[PDB]
Amino acid sequence: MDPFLVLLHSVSSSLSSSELTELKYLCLGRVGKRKLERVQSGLDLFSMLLEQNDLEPGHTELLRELLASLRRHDLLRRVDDFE
Repeated sequence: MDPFLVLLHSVSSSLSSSELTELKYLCLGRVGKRKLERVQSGLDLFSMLLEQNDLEPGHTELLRELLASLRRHDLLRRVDDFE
């Protein structure tokens, strides 16, 4: 049970290696380096942060914040929606 988790599995396909490469660079130091080593597509990094960091059914200012630096709009609208 986690509407937001399902929202990360869908938006993950709309990120591609391009958006994953951006949030990954900013993650180097912000979230950690070992976290990116385990990541592979996108839902992986969203599963660790949601586990314990700054992600929840109604609290994702950290992840959405990175999307703000990327200057996105469709990804920030869906994520911010479930938030």
